Formats: sequence, structure tokens, C-alpha cells
Amino acid sequence: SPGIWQLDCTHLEGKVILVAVHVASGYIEAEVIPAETGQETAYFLLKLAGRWPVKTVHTDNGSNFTSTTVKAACWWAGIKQEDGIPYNPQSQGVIESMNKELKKIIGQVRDQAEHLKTAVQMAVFIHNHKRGYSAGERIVDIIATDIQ
Amino acid sequence: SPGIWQLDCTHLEGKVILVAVHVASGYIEAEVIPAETGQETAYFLLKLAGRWPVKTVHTDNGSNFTSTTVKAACWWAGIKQEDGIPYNPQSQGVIESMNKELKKIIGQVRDQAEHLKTAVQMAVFIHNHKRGYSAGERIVDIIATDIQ
Ligand SMILES: CC(C)C[C@H](CNC(=O)Cc1c[nH]c2ccccc12)Cc1ccc2c(c1C(=O)O)OCO2
Ligand SMILES: CC(C)C[C@H](CNC(=O)Cc1c[nH]c2ccccc12)Cc1ccc2c(c1C(=O)O)OCO2
Repeated sequence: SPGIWQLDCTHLEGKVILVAVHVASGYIEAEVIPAETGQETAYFLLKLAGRWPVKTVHTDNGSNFTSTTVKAACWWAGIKQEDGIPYNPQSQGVIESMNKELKKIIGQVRDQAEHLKTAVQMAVFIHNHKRGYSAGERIVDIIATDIQ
Repeated sequence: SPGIWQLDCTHLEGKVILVAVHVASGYIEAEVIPAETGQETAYFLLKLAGRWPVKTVHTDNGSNFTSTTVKAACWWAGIKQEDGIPYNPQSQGVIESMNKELKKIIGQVRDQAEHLKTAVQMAVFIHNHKRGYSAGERIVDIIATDIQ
């Protein structure tokens, strides 16, 4: 499980927030995009895989799972693309709860940022630093233990 | 040492590539921006600090060092902003060499990507995965050892 990530797309202010969650740690990366297209998802995955050792991605929906551009990016970056079907039904609740939590943080900082994208990055920061360990600490520890 | 990053701005195709290098490992994150402004640099730092434990940033030039927006982002994210003066003159050579290396990789992939930003992210990927260890492996190991 150190290489497993889950995609998650949520909506706010008529805009789209694309999230990748490292399942074992709760660590996230996120971006605001005008709309969830295969192209945007593919580009997001290329960025992610250059930054962390992404082995497997559970895609957020069937359109992205089918997308030729997403498939191309997964091929390029050496990522195994899988479905995101919650065979364990606690999987959707966890993601649902994270989206609510992220939106709450966005509301708390929204005043400090002119643009939503900035607020989202503040939320990523707060989420990954929140402490017992933080998600940032957990992902580093998990990956370091795997490398050895 | 584990928390020290250096900013680096290089140019290609009439565009600007902003790079953050984790000094101890050689690990990088990068983005294409239309121009180096304080605003763009500030946003880039907010993203970086949400993703890695950034303690100190050596800024790439005096404009960014002076920028009130950059100072605001460093305050927000708990980053100590420092100059990027190469007191050890081997510092410039290393960065110079990395920019040449990154541009070479961009040329090698440029054909596989319609847009420069995509080529840059491919270059980040190749740079961080290149093997002995990779930069990705070194940064994780360095930070994990520090956490303990
Ligand atoms: C570090 C943070 C505390 C401040 C900076 C600067 N912003 C302000 O001073 C607040 C502000 C300016 N007008 C407003 C209007 C309404 C509410 C708040 C504001 C945030 C920032 C940094 C870089 C960026 C940004 C932003 C952003 O504001 O979205 O947008 C893209 O590149
Ligand atoms: C994963 C990679 C091997 C392919 C994809 C798709 N690109 C192609 O099929 C090549 C291609 C299409 N027109 C061209 C014109 C000239 C040269 C190459 C091409 C790259 C990609 C993914 C996501 C994105 C992108 C890009 C991008 O091309 O920049 O732009 C922003 O979001």
C-alpha cells in the first residue's frame, strides 16, 4: 500500500477541486480546475507521479477510467490505473468526510485569499500538517520504510 | 538541512520555469508561469510548503526577496525567507548545471507533449526518478531520519 492513491473530485463556488489522497496516510495534493476533463486529470497525475512514487491510482469515475489521455499519462508515468469502486463501503464515507473537512478549512481561510485556488492550497497545507502524527509525517515514514 | 529549499528561475520558449530544489537531495518541483512576479512566486511557495516540510527558502533574486506577497506567503506557511547569495561559489554552478540538464530533458520529451508545461512536468518526473539512489528516494530518507 505505500504506492496507492485515490482520486477525488469535489465542487465549490461553481468550480472543480481535484484531489489525490495517499490512502495509507491521508496525505493529499489538490488543484482547482475549470472542469474535470480527461486532459486535466491526466496532467494532474503526471504532476503527482513526478513528486511521489505513485504505483496505483484508484480513479474517481468511469469517464476518467475510460479516458485515452488518462490512460496515456498512466502509461507514461508507470501507474497502474484501477477503478475506485468502494468494495469496502467505509471507503466512500472516509472520502465524503474529507471533502466536508476540506470545505470547512476553505471557509476558514477563504477570507485570507482573493482566489479559490489559493484557499485550496492553504487547505492542503492545514490538512497535511494537522496532528500523534500528521499526514505529512505518515507518508514520509511509510515510503521511507518501503524503500528500505 | 532537511528543511532547506532553493528557488531557481530559468527561461525557455519565451516562458518562465520556476523551480524549487531541495538542496540536500536534488529533488525538485517546478511550474511554468507567464512571468516571475511576487504573486506567482508566493503561490508556488504556498503549494510547496503544503506538500513538504519547508523550513527555509533561499530566494532566487532580490525582487522576490523584497516582495510583500512573497513575505506574506512565507509568514503564512512558517517559512524563513533568506537570500540566495552563493557564498560558496559552487552553489551557482550546481544550479546552472541543473537548468541545462532540465532543458535537455525537456528537449527529449518536447515531442511527446503539445504544451511546455506538460514537458516540464515530464522533466520533473525524469529528474526525480533518475538513479545509488534517486532524488525522490533521498528526500524521503532525509526527512524520515529527521522526523525520528
Ligand atoms: C499569503 C496570503 C496570506 C496572502 C496572499 C495575497 N492575498 C492577499 O493579500 C489577500 C487578498 C487580496 N485581495 C483580497 C480580496 C478578498 C480577500 C482577500 C484578499 C494570497 C495569494 C498569494 C498568491 C496568489 C494569490 C493569492 C490570493 O490572494 O488568492 O492569488 C494567486 O497568487
Ligand atoms: C501523457 C502524454 C504522453 C500525452 C498527453 C496528451 N498529448 C498527446 O497526445 C501529444 C500531443 C497532442 N498534440 C500534440 C501536438 C504536438 C506534439 C504532441 C502532441 C500529454 C498531455 C496530457 C495532459 C495535458 C496536456 C498534455 C500535452 O500534450 O501537453 O496538456 C495539458 O493537459
